[PDB]
Amino acid sequence: KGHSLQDPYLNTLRKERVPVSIYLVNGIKLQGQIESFDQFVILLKNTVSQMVYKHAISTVVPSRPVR
Amino acid sequence: HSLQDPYLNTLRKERVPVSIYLVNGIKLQGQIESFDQFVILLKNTVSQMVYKHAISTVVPSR
Amino acid sequence: HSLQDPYLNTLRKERVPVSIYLVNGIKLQGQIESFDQFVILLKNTVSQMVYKHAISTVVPSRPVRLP
Amino acid sequence: GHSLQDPYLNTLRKERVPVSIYLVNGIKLQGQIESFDQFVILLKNTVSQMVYKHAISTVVPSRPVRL
Amino acid sequence: GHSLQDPYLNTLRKERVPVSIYLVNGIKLQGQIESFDQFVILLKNTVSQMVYKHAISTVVPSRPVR
Amino acid sequence: HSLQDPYLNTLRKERVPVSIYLVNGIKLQGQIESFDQFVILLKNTVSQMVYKHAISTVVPSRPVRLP
Amino acid sequence: GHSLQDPYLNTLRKERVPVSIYLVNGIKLQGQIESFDQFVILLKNTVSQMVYKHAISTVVPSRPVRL
Amino acid sequence: SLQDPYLNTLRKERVPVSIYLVNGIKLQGQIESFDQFVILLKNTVSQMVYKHAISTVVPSRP
Amino acid sequence: QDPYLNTLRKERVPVSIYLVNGIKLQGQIESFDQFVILLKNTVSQMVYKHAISTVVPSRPV
Amino acid sequence: KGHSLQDPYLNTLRKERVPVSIYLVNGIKLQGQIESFDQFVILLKNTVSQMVYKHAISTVVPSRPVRL
Amino acid sequence: KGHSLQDPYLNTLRKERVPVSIYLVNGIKLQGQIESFDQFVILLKNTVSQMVYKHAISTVVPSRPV
Amino acid sequence: AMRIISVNVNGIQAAAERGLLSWLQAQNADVICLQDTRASAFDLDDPSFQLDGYFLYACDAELPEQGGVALYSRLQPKAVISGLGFETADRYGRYLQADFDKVSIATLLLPSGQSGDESLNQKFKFMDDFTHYLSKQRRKRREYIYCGSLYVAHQKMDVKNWRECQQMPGFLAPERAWLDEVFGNLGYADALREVSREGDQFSWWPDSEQAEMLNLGWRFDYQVLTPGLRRFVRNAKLPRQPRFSQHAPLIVDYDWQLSI
Amino acid sequence: GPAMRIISVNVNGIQAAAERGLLSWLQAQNADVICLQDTRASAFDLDDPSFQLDGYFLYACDAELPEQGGVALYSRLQPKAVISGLGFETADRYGRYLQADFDKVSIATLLLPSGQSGDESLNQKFKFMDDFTHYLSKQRRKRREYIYCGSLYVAHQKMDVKNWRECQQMPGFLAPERAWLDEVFGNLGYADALREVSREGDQFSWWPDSEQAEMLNLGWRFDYQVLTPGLRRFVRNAKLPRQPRFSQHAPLIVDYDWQLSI
RNA sequence: CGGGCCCCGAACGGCGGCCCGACAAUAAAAACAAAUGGAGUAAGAAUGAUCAGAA
Repeated sequence: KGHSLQDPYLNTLRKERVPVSIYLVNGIKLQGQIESFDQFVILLKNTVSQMVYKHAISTVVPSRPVR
Repeated sequence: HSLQDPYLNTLRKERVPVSIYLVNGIKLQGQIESFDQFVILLKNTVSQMVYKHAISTVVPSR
Repeated sequence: HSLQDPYLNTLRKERVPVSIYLVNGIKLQGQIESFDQFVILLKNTVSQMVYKHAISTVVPSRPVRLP
Repeated sequence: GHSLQDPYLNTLRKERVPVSIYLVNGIKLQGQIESFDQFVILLKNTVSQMVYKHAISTVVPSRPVRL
Repeated sequence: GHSLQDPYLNTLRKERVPVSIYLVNGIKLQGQIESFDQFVILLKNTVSQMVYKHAISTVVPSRPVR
Repeated sequence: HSLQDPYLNTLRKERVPVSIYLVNGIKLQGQIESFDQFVILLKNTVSQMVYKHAISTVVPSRPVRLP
Repeated sequence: GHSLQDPYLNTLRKERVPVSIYLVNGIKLQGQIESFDQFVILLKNTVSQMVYKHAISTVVPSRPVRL
Repeated sequence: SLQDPYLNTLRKERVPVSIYLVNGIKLQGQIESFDQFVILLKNTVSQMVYKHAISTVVPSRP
Repeated sequence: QDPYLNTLRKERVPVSIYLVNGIKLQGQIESFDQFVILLKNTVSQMVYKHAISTVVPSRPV
Repeated sequence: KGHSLQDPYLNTLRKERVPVSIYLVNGIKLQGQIESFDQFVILLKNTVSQMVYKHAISTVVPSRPVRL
Repeated sequence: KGHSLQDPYLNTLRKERVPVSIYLVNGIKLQGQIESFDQFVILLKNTVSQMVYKHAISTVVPSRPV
Repeated sequence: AMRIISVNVNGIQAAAERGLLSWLQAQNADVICLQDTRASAFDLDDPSFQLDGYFLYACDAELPEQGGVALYSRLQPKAVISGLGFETADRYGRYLQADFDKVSIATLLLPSGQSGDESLNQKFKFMDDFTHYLSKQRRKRREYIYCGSLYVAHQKMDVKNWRECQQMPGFLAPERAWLDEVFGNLGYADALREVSREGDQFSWWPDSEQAEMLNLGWRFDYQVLTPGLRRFVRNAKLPRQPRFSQHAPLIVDYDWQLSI
Repeated sequence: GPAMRIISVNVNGIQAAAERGLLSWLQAQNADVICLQDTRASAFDLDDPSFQLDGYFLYACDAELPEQGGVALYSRLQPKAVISGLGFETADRYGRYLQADFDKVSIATLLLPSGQSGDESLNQKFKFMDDFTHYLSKQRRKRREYIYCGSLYVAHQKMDVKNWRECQQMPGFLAPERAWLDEVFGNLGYADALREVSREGDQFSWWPDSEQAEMLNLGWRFDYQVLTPGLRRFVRNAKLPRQPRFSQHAPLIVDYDWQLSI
């Protein structure tokens, strides 16, 4: 119901290891590939392991249009 | 709700370029692909998913 | 509930031009066409859906009396 | 409880990895995570300051760590 | 819920430790906490205002408390 | 000397929302806060200092009557 | 000095001749001169937009008027 | 300045001159009168132009 | 004219200047004069007064 | 005019009657040689004279190296 | 007086001979070195000894800090 | 009106099988500057390549598969000239120029420089020789429109993910510096970037379907025109033609009309 | 009256300093904050009550190798916050930067590599100074006024060292580092307390191991109280006691009129 | 006829004397295809240990 769309889309983006450029609500630009996530926290992998909260993310901009 | 669903569906059935403004004041204009209780995809250079709770205003081109 | 619904119904029926303020401080203008339990559609030349999560204060340009 | 969030915080606590908490505004918070509970996280440093979960934006450990 | 928030706030109230609350907007607040609930919080300063927890970011006491 | 200063002083006193267009043609908006022999301050969300040598015309959104 | 533009513009204003001021950007400005002074001319458009001399380039009257 | 000799010579000889404006649009017509601030072309419409937006005045004939 | 730019410079407000050509310049005000405004952004990108159209500070003063 | 570095340059361009290439702000180029100049005008002799204005000149590129 | 700040900056650029890139109001970039300057003229030495009028100079960008 | 088409066909034959001839015939234009004919002038003499209502002009390289350039005009040009004096130019006919009243256009085709190191050396050689020739083409009265694929991008706005292409040929520092010197210092301009300062516009992307999907384009075509014609730019467009040519057609119109 | 004192001595190994009894002179001299530089030991060694100054809060951060470096500080009162690292590997991996955020001042300890051991040390020094000028140019616009109290291993002017002839090639007067220092000071508006209050020569902090050099006073001034211009006005006086050298550097003591408070 | 020169008033005007208006001479240029669009275009700093702004 509440995760009928974002869950499979993010799972496909994760499986395809497409380079993502995530934007925070504050406007900062982070990069890397999402390695795991559940329902309230998204785990991003890169040079330094980063944990980003969902309630603070504005947009998730991948480098390739996923289907 | 009762008002958001039908209007947001018509905003795509008619191919209305939707412009959303971020709380920071940033503007993005693109065609909505699909929407949910918390996510709405805006067609741009790439499939830029946008969080519903982060959108401030929805000004369609028409 | 007891205060939001009568206020919104009066603002709608009376067509009072309101000046919806945003959480960022921007002062918008336009007429309200219809409201919802979570979002309001304010029309200025063209309809413009405004999210309640991004509204700071709604100041009607004209005094209004509750029912 | 959570699938990875609470395990992630428990793993960060077990090894007291120096973690830098970033606020949604933009300011940073240095100090190790002393304890944690739904809606609150305790930080260990010069003073036993408590940060709010709803305010945290990104949690970056100083060293790459896995659950 | 609030397994850690409630004990911490109750201890700060009992020991009346002067705490400085920094809001997300950046403005600076000062004054000890007289009482509190699951949402708002009563202050000790001359004005004794009601701060909102959803707008609070950090609570740093003047002295570390157990 | 005889026309510009009174016109701008009236626009300022009445706080008429004016629309200024640059020499290049870019359309600007905002109220006239203070006038100057070489510049003007146009407050529109963020106060922007526009130079007189770059002003093509001054379009008042409302008809104005000279004194 | 400045002995030629003054009578020309005064005659154009007296007879209320429709002038087409072509700005340096290639924009038409059809209207009647309501008045004129230093660094300023006053059009008789529906809004009577105030123009600046430095921006003005040409002043062609639709109907040829006598000096 | 040499501007006034040139202009009054073109006026006396009534040579058809082509004036280029700062934008680049090519004007054509004789020069009726001129001062330090403006020029009064003798064109079919006698379009008046100020001196602060002139590029080059050239006669079509030597 | 002078007081506004002096305050912009002293207070170290992030300024963004749109030139007459439309170029959106970014930088901080280092020093200004009658016909020059030194913009400090990595390099001392000097900017002339006659070519400036708008001065957009990031926050009011 | 206080220092007047433009004056020696224009004087050496005129005395030697060197082929100049005065560029304008609009983008067009005017070939010829400087016949004379004042404060707001320069005379280019290319068959006919050209009353090119000073404030409209972008760059002056002499096609002939002028020693000075 | 008029160039209390422009004159010293241009003189330093000249003495140090820093390669500058002058952007015209028309948008045409002009790389080169500042040979000399005055009230309303700047001589740019390059493949062609160029003279750029100040009134048509939008910005100058030295390649190295000064 | 005043239209100009640029289609580096990379083989006029493949262009013909792809339908380029019919598209150009339908595409009403004033001048068409296709590059890399990959065939001799006698092959271009085949009436199949002759567009109805347009003239035929072509100069072939010493070796057909090496390159070759052709030029089609709606009206008889005043004169057509080929070569520039350089071996890298004359020995391969990489330059062909037509002459019209007041304005004379030319067709330029720089070596790709991406095949091997020797190609990059030849590219640098031709670049220095061409900037020298253009220095000799400064005070020249006649205005020019050097319509050619330069195989080099001017700014990051002309190519995405520049971070990865910085070391790859086509975006290397010396080529970009040479192009910037040719454009700015020498007063030359570009019609597209002047009329439309919009990114994401490219012409040459890999034939690979993946690159086409993600649009990995490198802007290699440029309407290098003397500053005289800079003022007469109407609009530029880069149609996303369905794999008709590696270098997407570059169509630009101009306010200044032509005359014999 | 309102007065605060800061002391900085590059012990270059807390073991040697404790051997000679630096703790006695430290607890004896009244001071508000202490910035012991180059610990060359583990943080637990500083945590030991023998090294810990009674009545002063302590925080120590070292490099991956204890002997490589590390810096510690002793604050008289509980600071509001304490931060370490700068994001650059040269400083984070080697603990060459530690800051105890207080009010406004936020005492910060800085340690630039000597660059005299080998070419790799000089390369590290160059990288560090470049990253530091970048960060400071990005930081000058900040409201909070900092006080980067640290030994830079660089002499700014001839007043800081005599016989500069043979010193042209010796580290401490090299051209790039001197230019970087002059830049960060003048072009950015930073000043130093010592040079501002006293333009007196002969006073030095760094001395060679040769006893003849110490007898002749062939010393260097490698320490600078790089402070934001905000605090340059409230500088009162400074002193450099010529007590028998505890390490290479001497205890840099400075007094200010501003009174700190939690 | 109109440009360059000196002469003279009170950075600012202008008048007389004149000369020239085809350079008493480039040790040389791998090459001179020929000497008004117009009512107005402005997408996101890999994160100040913490910004109250007035007649």
